[PDB]
Amino acid sequence: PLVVATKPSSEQYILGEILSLLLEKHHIPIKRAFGIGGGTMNIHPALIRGDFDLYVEYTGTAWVNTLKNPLTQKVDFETIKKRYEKEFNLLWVGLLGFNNTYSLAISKEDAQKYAIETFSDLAFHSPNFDFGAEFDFFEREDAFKGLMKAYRFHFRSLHEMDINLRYKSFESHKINALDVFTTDAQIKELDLKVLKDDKGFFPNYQAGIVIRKETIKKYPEALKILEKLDSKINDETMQDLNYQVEVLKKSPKIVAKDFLERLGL
Ligand SMILES: C[N+](C)(C)[C@@H](Cc1c[nH]c(=S)[nH]1)C(=O)O
Repeated sequence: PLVVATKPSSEQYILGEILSLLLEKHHIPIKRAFGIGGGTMNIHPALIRGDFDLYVEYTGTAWVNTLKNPLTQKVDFETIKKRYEKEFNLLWVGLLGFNNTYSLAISKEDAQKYAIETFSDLAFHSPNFDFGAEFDFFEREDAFKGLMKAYRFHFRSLHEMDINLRYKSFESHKINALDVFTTDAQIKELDLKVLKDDKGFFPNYQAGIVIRKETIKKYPEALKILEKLDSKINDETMQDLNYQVEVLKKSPKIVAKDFLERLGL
């Protein structure tokens, strides 16, 4: 059977269940390998070697982490696809239609207190903030290392935690500034102030299905099926599905089932 992997986020579970249910509807055998610790850093090699068959990746993450390209070049999907096929024998099916990129968030009270609107504002007052993020945020060149080269933050403290504990650390006041994702249900849930990336540091993170070319060779129907999801999930749809899971307490499975029904797939 085809093994569908995801990163350990609610959004990735929704996408994984959408892929798994869609393939199961076409009688393709599926095994779920959800919430792989470390995300891409462990998904990418397992995909290359064949432990996994497909997952949903973001363009800018492949651009920096796997393709070894500099952030001085604009992320280019056609380049990503060509190099993935030539060097990795991997196929980007397409783009789902939405872009979940990095941002920075603080409490709205702190934003008003310190006149913080932009990333540079946060850096300017950073000695008054305890910043927290997931482990990989301090390792990827497109995350904290680049933010430090571009903005030179001097946070009072740094806290590394499991990716699913960040907002909880913010709620407990262990940290009072953190990295967020633009489609996170918790941005609205906690009424956070998301800062403006005034130097345009973070690239494009459009979500798309990455699948082994061997799997498409064995199952052309899987490619034909998965292309029906192309451009069917814009930013608002991803944000609402995540809201349905994290706020309305629906399971990722039920959210994916309802979405596929809505699409008529
Ligand atoms: C989707 N995203 C915002 C572009 C990040 C999120 C993420 C990074 N690492 C893990 S784990 N999750 C990514 O996958 O690079």
